[PDB]
Amino acid sequence: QVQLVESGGGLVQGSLRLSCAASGHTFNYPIMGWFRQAPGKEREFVGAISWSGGSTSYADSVKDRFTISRDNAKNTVYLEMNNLKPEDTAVYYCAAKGRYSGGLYYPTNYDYWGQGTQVTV
Amino acid sequence: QVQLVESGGGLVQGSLRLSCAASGHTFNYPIMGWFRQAPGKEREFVGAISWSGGSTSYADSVKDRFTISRDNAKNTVYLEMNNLKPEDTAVYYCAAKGRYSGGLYYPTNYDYWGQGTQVTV
Amino acid sequence: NMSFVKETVDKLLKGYDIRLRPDFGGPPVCVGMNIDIASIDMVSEVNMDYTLTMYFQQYWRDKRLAYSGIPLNLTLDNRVADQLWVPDTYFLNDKKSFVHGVTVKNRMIRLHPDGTVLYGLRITTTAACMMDLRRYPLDEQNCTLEIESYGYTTDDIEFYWRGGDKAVTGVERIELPQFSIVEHRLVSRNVVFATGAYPRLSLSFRLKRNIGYFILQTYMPSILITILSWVSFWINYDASAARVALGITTVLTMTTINTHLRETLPKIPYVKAIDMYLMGCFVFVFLALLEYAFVNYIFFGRDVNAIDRWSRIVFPFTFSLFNLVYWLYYV
Amino acid sequence: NMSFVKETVDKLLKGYDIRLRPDFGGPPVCVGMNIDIASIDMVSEVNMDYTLTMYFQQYWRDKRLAYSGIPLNLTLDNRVADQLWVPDTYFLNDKKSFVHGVTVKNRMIRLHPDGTVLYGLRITTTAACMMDLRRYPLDEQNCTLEIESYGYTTDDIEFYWRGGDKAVTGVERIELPQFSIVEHRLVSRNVVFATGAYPRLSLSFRLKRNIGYFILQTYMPSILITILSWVSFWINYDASAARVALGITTVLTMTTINTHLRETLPKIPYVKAIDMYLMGCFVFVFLALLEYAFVNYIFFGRDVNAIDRWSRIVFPFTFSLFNLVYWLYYV
Amino acid sequence: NMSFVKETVDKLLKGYDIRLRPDFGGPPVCVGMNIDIASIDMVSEVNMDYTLTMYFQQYWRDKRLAYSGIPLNLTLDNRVADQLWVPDTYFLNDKKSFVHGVTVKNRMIRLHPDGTVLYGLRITTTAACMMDLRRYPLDEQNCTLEIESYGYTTDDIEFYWRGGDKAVTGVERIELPQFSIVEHRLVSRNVVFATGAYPRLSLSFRLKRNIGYFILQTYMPSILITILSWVSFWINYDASAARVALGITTVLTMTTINTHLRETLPKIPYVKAIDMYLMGCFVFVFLALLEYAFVNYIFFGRDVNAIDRWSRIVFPFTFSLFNLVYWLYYV
Amino acid sequence: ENFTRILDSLLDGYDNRLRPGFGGPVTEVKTDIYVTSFGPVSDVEMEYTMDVFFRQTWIDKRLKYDGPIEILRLNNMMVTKVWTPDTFFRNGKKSVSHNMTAPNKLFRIMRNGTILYTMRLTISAECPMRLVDFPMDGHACPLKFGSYAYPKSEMIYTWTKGPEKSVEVPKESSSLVQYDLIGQTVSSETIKSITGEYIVMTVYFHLRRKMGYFMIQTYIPCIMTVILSQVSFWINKESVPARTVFGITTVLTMTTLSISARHSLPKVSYATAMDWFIAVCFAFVFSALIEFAAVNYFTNIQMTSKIDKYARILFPVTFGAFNMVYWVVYLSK
Amino acid sequence: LDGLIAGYARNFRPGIGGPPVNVALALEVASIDHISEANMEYTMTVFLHQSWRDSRLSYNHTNETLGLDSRFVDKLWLPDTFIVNAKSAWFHDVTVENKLIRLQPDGVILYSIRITSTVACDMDLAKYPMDEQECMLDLESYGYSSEDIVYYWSESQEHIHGLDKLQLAQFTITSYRFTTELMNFKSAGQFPRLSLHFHLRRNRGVYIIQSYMPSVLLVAMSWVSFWISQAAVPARVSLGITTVLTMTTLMVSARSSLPRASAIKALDVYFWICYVFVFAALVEYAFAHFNADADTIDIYARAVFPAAFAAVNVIYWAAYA
Ligand SMILES: *[C@@H]1O[C@H](CO)[C@@H](O[C@@H]2O[C@H](CO)[C@@H](O[C@@H]3O[C@H](CO[C@H]4O[C@H](CO)[C@@H](O)[C@H](O)[C@@H]4O)[C@@H](O)[C@H](O[C@H]4O[C@H](CO)[C@@H](O)[C@H](O)[C@@H]4O)[C@@H]3O)[C@H](O)[C@H]2NC(C)=O)[C@H](O)[C@H]1NC(C)=O
Ligand SMILES: *[C@@H]1O[C@H](CO)[C@@H](O[C@@H]2O[C@H](CO)[C@@H](O[C@@H]3O[C@H](CO[C@H]4O[C@H](CO)[C@@H](O)[C@H](O)[C@@H]4O)[C@@H](O)[C@H](O[C@H]4O[C@H](CO)[C@@H](O)[C@H](O)[C@@H]4O)[C@@H]3O)[C@H](O)[C@H]2NC(C)=O)[C@H](O)[C@H]1NC(C)=O
Ligand SMILES: *[C@@H]1O[C@H](CO)[C@@H](O)[C@H](O)[C@H]1NC(C)=O
Ligand SMILES: NCCc1c[nH]cn1
Ligand SMILES: NCCc1c[nH]cn1
Repeated sequence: QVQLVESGGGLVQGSLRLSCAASGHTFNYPIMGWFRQAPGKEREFVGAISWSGGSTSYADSVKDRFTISRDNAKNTVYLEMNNLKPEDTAVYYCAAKGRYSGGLYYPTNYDYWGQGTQVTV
Repeated sequence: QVQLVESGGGLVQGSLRLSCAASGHTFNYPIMGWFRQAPGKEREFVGAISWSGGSTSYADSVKDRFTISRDNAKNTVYLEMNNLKPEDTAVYYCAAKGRYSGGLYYPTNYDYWGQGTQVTV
Repeated sequence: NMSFVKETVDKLLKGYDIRLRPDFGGPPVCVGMNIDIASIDMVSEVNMDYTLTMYFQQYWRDKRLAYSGIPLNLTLDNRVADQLWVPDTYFLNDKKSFVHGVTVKNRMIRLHPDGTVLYGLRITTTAACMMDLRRYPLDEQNCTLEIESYGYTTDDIEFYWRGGDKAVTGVERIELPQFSIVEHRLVSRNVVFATGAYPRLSLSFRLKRNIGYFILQTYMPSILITILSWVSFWINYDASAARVALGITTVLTMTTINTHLRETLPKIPYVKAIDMYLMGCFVFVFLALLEYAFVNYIFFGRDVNAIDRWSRIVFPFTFSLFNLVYWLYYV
Repeated sequence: NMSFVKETVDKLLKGYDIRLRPDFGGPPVCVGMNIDIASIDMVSEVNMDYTLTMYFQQYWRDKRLAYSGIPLNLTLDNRVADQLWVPDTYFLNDKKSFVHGVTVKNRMIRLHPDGTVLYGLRITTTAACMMDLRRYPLDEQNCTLEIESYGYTTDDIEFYWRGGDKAVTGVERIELPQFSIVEHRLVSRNVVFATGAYPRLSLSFRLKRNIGYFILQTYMPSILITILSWVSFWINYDASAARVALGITTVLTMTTINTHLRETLPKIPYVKAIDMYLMGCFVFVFLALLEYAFVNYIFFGRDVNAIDRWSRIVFPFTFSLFNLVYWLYYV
Repeated sequence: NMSFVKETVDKLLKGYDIRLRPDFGGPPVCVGMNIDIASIDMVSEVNMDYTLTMYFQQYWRDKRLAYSGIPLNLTLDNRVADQLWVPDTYFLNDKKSFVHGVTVKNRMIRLHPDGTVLYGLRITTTAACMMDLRRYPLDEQNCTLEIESYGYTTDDIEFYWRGGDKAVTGVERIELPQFSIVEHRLVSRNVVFATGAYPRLSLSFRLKRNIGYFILQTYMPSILITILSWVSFWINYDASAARVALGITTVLTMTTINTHLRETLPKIPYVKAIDMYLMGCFVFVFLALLEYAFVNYIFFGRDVNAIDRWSRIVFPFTFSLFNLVYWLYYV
Repeated sequence: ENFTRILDSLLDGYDNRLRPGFGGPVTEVKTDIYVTSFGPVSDVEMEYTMDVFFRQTWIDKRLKYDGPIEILRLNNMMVTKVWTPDTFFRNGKKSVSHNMTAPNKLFRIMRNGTILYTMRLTISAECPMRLVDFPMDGHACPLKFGSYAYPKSEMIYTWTKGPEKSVEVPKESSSLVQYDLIGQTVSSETIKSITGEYIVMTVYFHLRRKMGYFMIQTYIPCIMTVILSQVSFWINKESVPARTVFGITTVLTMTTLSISARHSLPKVSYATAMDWFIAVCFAFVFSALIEFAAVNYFTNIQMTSKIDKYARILFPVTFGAFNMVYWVVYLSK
Repeated sequence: LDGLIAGYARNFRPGIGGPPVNVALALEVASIDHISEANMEYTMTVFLHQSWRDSRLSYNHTNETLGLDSRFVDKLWLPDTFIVNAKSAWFHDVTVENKLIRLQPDGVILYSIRITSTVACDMDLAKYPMDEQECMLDLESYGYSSEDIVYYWSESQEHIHGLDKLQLAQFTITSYRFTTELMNFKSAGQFPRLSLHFHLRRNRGVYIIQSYMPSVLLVAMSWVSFWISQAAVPARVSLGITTVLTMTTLMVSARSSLPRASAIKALDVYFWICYVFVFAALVEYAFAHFNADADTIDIYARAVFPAAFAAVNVIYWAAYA
């Protein structure tokens, strides 16, 4: 039982900081993923972070552009969207992954989906 | 990531003391090897020492002639070249070997090569 | 159409010689490796090893197994693996490993029409990892898994990471309480032995020990005992029983802390950071009692307030210096 | 009529290809699972695992095994299992498991006239269970058993809990001294990997640690030592030997309790609830001795009853506050 | 040309009798041994054993396996070893050993046109090593591995170190924290039993314990407690509570150090060096308290400064003598 | 095929499921044991480990051959093709047959048909112990082996050499740590069961424990502690805190020593000899503090001591008397 | 012999689709060791004897029983007997597989195997160490229901049980019982179960007195402070604190040598009875020292506490014995 609230979707052309605040049984769901949904297109992997350890992985598109990290005190994950581009125009969603729930990349493996911040540039 | 600086290449006919000063991640590279390159010929094994324990091995040519040892305080290895001969005329190189990197004798197993002191007699 | 598939597979294995690698006598067979890390169960300083569970996949082409007229990939029962050639892959730094066997051998064989074989195993391995404990418990370790061909040289077989930097998945799954995975790296090289040159793949992890447990469990009790020892210097010098009792008891408390502690660590011949700290703290509390002996020696036995006053400042200041030097050297 | 039954079974297995799943190339085979939990033998915090014994039953239809003219279900010797296709089921989070082998392999095969196969195994498994020990020993854990097809995707095989919420029996049999089973749940889903989508069944239990042992063994001695430390404040301030002895000895008693305790737990880098309590209690007894140093420092060395009188109230009240905050946060 | 190679190998094994050694009934078969030491994982004083991992290669000629018309050395899948004669080599002083089995049996077979067989195994062995702990922890041990033919006498088989002094590689790889490898030696001899004379090869290592850990962990605390005990002699003889407390507490501290220590060592009936030291230190601190009893007995009870003054000199001097004799005898 | 035909002929028409001389005279199997190492003896588990060269000798006329050579030293895998005795160890708990680098089995066939079948085995056998004199105790660890299915009327067991020479335990082979192998006795017995009556061969190893370890670790510190408790008698009665601290900490020291001895002590209901010594030494330390209680109480009511003067003499003597009684009872026998 | 095996249906029980096969069972308990209350298990080595009649193996060429080795075992059909409460079990294979087959001319088969099994035994440690435990050895067919295999104790079981000869280090077998549960009623149907119940009693603990007695005289040592004068403030305080320090060592060192399972044992209860008494003795002097600024409290404590400890001992020992 996880609740995800995302915030900080602004407008740029630029650096941006999406945030993702979790609450509930976050222990059972050690992985947080960032997805983004362009109008029409399928839901697309951006990156993922382990709550414990901060082991990070990125899609190629956002590799060395975006940076994820967390703070376990607040139970918060952030996508630091630097060096933005007009391809990076989508409804960015946050989601939680179970420990044994499969590959990082596949949105069907994820159970608890945040609302989804729209970001346009 | 290992750096090797070698020094003490003099001229004799005699006893000589080559030294080999290491710095960096020497833990991952527990073995130091001595090679020597005569003009034209292939790179040739001389001897090797473990940093921890000082377990030593020598090529036949230099067996009971040369002696290697170390001091872990300075992270230094020395080739004590006693009883020199005109065959012992080469660019002597120092090199570091990984823990699981294969046989002592084979220079392709070694990753981090010192500059190489020229020694002529 | 099960008779047709059965016929096709029977034909593939008819006269198949498991003894001969694909393209025997020709160019080396390229074997692509792919690991999915299920878990790292344990890291042992005392045994200098770690325990890894992974899905180990091997990818190669065997033209002897090519089949036509079936546009499917055939997933076969794991027992077919015993009728096929497979690479002689081993883990050079492993101590003890097994393929899981319940409810069946955790093994997969998938054939492709072009003769590509996808061979998967679920393996738990205890693998050696020599650790440098000079900075323990403020240490960073490099634990590797070395993957090599046992008997085939690079004339006969070649390894590569299938997918390059994506060949290893699941590093985010690793949940070791005592370590964080800082980084992983994939390496490929050739390793030369007396019997020839062999292909090698190396997977390594950088493990960083979390300090938090050690600050509270070992460092803080030591700090509080050492500070406690200083209380003596503010006690009246005529209170001989009180001040000698405080000195001894703190010393003995420091011994009980030390000896209990030593059941958690390997029998290393070198000084860990924590050993150096505890030895320093012991010396402080020992000097505090010896300080009283000096006061005791001249007041009664032969300024007394002056010696105490110097001790009230010099001991905390020296401990601050000791801590400053220590934590700068090691952090 | 044993020759007739022998003939029928021989005919079933004649030309049977174990390599091919039922309905190979067609719709997936539906496999119904059913577990009877014999025991949960052990739960280990230090190894982060638990040991389960169960009767694991699998239920599917193989039309190749359909037989006519015998209105019985045939129970066959367990060795027949080696001549049949069975699912490639494994436990994804298991560490070590085996099928019991005395006096025979604890395995059953029952065939039905329509080709339904009932395959039963008695398995003991040690399975991983990552525990959150932040609230230990007031913690609740979620230990799971993850059941999956190793090599067959959901194109080829499907799992379901046979009987829905009654597919797992024997939860009432579980008798762990240190835990109560609050709840169990059955889940079904598909899990996607690089090699495809695989069927998954998950059995989880909610374990609740019983506090009683810890209150008496660790909490109460700590409370009594801390209260004992306060006796000093009612002792005459001239009794320097007595009051310093009481302070030190209680501190040292608190160290012996702490260090002994630490042989029962894993080397976690975070603060358990019990660690926080013991660290708080240590600080209290340490401050009680330091309180005397302050009294000692000004009475003799330079109101004294006033400082003691404040200590007589402030220390128990602060400990009450400490306990209130602690037990509210954690209970 | 795989059919030709398959034909050749099939011909080699046709009518091959594994029961008969090469040249049965003729001169002994010469078997050359070659070891590559991967690791020495553990050395146990308590179990009197050590754990070795090595690549064990055997070299012999079997004229039954000679083949013509192929100018290659054939590396064959390890399963061919089951169709060949191999020597019946065993490790006479081994306690428990196994051939690694992941992902396959870590075994190699290489044939040569002249019928030379190169048979390699990767073995982990726990082998007995009786240790002389009289000088522990200042001891030097001789741990051996004894290699012998089980059933074939020297009439039927002979062993030699292939390469003489280079037959064993990888001694530099051995990284035991508690020991340094001083030397290794290779020996060859014949060993006679009731059943006949058997070939023997012996590999031995000289292990030297590093003192550093023991000086700091066991020797230095003991020295500091013994010195601490002497402080009593500078304290006023009227301070009965203080001086008796110091004597007892140091004695009890010396007991806690001793008893904790004894969980690290085997239950030997003889005196280790460290046992002798700790017993000496105990006697010193015991005599220091008894010294006060003598002072106490005559001052009050019936020169007092004279007895203390003698103690101030005689005790440190005797401890210096004790240490001198000890460290000369043992170093 | 000079010897291949000979081996094939012997194996042809041979059934390994039938003992030699089936249906006739009993099959006499001669056995001898060479103990390569006598592993550690676990007092807590009442078991001992031992590595032996278990050799079995018998005659099988079905395998006799005529040829030039007299002895056929064959491979270890030849054993599975011939009949072998079903010898098992009755008191063995966990026994392992070594398989490195090949199955450690020897198989030789003589011309007359004599078969020598030896195997290297690591045996963990039950050794029940009476730990009432511990650590001054000696135990006889047996090793009983016999047929599992063939009764006396079908197979009997004998020692190949003389009963003393059949079992050979070299001194160097003694891997005992805290025990000394005084000697071994070799005997053959006969037992009965529901299956039948069987011949049992027994080897008894007489082990004597060495008390040097327990003397230094346990007895000497306890003797020092009780002597240290008696020191308070010579201390002046006016120093109440000094003597009070002396008694309480000596008890605390005794508890630490007694607790430490528990880890090495095996868990048995009956108290061992060392347990009695520690318990009595505990009483002496406790009585020493009680003695000061009487001294302090009496002098304050009346407020050098007669109680102290007698305690200075009686206490050392009565502890010495206990030692003579304790040691003579246990160090003897 | 060989002809019987050729036409032998190994996969099928004798008389399939007919009356259930009667199997006689007998046990020869060689030893019982490793009785661990921490792991709630015990290790037992037995000679399991199974007797049943198979008409397919009947022979008439001779009137002598056929003594066969372990090789012939794989050929024949065997009952799927398994131990229900066994955590782990295995066969002894040194120097051969410890199996025997006795084929009578009538067709009765004697199947004996030597097996060592670690059997789970639920132990209630509420009265520990003055506790009596009952452990069981359940045996039943794994796959064949009552319609196929029926188990019953053989008449010889009463004589060769061997439980009397057993000598346990810490327990005594007070009684043993053989029971036949006809209807286990598992999921697959009715399964007859043969269970051996033997009651284990801890041997009137004397090692517990090695632990009880030190606690008894420690609280007696706390009472020594009462006879000490009120002026000896350092002496009485030191005696009180060290006794608490000594008592804490005794309590926690037991847990190292005792099982770590979360249960409140009688041995624990006695420790906290001792713990509160020594704790009360020290706080008693706190009132005595504070009220000094009399000996009446000391006089009362000099008799009430020794009497109170005697009273609580009577309550403790009577309840647990
Ligand atoms: C834990 O510790 C281990 C060592 O014990 C580290 O492993 C080393 O990792 C580094 C990379 O980080 C490796 O360096 C690389 O080696 C490759 C192999 O080269 C060998 O083989 C080729 C032929 O195939 C020869 O030509 C060559 O001479 C070598 O014999 C190189 O191909 C790599 O070169 C690439 O990068 C360099 C810059 O680094 C460029 O200059 C090159 O152009 C090229 O792009 C590279 O040099 C090293 O070999 C590894 N050592 C061992 C023993 O395996 C782990 O990285 C460490 N773990 C962590 C987390 O740090
Ligand atoms: C210990 O912790 C684990 C997690 O680590 C908990 O397991 C979770 O349990 C919950 C149920 O309590 C699971 O939620 C369920 O997931 C099902 C999976 O559906 C997937 O597949 C279908 C196709 O087959 C897809 O359509 C779907 O999108 C998913 O991809 C759902 O089908 C369930 O839905 C049902 O209930 C919901 C309401 O909850 C209804 O709205 C639906 O219509 C339907 O009836 C359900 O959502 C969750 O998946 C589990 N997690 C994991 C990782 O397995 C354990 O419960 C916990 N232990 C305890 C004791 O609490
Ligand atoms: C067969 O078993 C049944 C049920 O246990 C029993 O009543 C009957 O006496 C048995 N018959 C024989 C001959 O043992
Ligand atoms: N695969 C490495 C084989 C080897 C190591 N040493 C000698 N041969
Ligand atoms: N059954 C999961 C197989 C897998 C894991 N990772 C990749 N493939």
